[PDB]
Amino acid sequence: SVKEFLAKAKEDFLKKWETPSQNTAQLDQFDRIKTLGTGSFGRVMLVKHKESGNHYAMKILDKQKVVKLKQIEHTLNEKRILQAVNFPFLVKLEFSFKDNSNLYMVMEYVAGGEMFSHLRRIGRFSEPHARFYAAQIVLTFEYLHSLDLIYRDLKPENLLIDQQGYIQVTDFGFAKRVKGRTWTLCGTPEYLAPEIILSKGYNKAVDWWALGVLIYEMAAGYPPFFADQPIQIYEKIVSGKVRFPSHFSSDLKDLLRNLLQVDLTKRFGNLKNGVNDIKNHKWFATTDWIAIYQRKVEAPFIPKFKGPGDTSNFDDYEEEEIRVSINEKCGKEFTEF
Amino acid sequence: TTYADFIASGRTGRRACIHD
Ligand SMILES: Nc1ncnc2c1ncn2[C@@H]1O[C@H](COP(=O)(O)OP(=O)(O)OP(=O)(O)O)[C@@H](O)[C@H]1O
Ligand SMILES: [Ca+2]
Ligand SMILES: [Ca+2]
Repeated sequence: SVKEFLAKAKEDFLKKWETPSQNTAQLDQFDRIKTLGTGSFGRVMLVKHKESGNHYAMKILDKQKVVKLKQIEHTLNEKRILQAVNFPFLVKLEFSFKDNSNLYMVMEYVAGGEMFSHLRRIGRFSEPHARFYAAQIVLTFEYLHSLDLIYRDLKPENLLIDQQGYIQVTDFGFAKRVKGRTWTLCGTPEYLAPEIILSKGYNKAVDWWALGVLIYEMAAGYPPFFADQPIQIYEKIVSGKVRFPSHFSSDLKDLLRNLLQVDLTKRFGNLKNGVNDIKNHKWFATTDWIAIYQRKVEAPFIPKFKGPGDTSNFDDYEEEEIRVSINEKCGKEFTEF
Repeated sequence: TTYADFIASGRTGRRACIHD
């Protein structure tokens, strides 16, 4: 029973939320091999942990760049939340630590690469294929939401595929523990809920909209609202008019009309039955929700992998040496990290 | 087609966020 499950999951989370993990490794414990992806204030690298021999993904954040992009609280959020959560489709934070110059989050290496690359490469996913992924996101949002957590950055570029073909959600850069409404203008333009765009103050229903954009993009191969510049994206989103590819099933279209619903009183995930309206929708009728949580469902696609340190599922990136100053930067700001 | 318009667009690569 979800209720009993979710209640012990909250008890677990709160213990760690209240007394966060800190300083559980150090930089010279790892050999840095290759950049797996880059980001706003740093990069993620494949690394090898010397004593164990295990590969990990090391997310390296330049403190100074974090401050310059005014992302201090969001970063503390990111780390405080990732060390406390635990769910089959959430990436595992194995270590965290900081030095004079950087913040480090060392995670399990998800060697499948981004959903993004396979989506663009294959073009689009079949509805069974997209439905397998969407179900994992639905369960993950149920989990997170039940902890008063809002994710706010759903998109293929943040969903990693593991060796069994299951999803691992990463980047909690915008995740927040909040009861009731919040106001930060953040996310990716194609995925923004209209209430974010119109600066109203919003709640976790923005994640259910984002799911709608995700399922569309997965099934269509392009997002429901696109343009060359975000302002035009924003007008389209605010319209709420949505057109669907001719191949979409009636079931899919119905679900998407209820997720990409500009009216919060109507948007699926936010009504009285909450997530069960989504779990019980016709599009999901063939979904075995328990078998998915227990990862018993055969995945539709299984990434090619060779050796635990293989990065062939990732784009190549320009490399830059990791500099650590002799002077501590932003020590007080990041004390709790 | 919508496909061709998307693929010819400037937003088919990895998308960057927005924030404060
Ligand atoms: N655990 C991991 N395993 C393998 N690859 C990873 C992992 N975490 C992140 N990556 C790779 O690094 C990329 C960037 O990671 P992330 O999204 O956390 O970056 P960021 O610093 O938050 O930048 P931005 O917010 O601008 O995307 C991911 O999209 C993925 O390609
Ligand atoms: Ca990201
Ligand atoms: Ca981020």
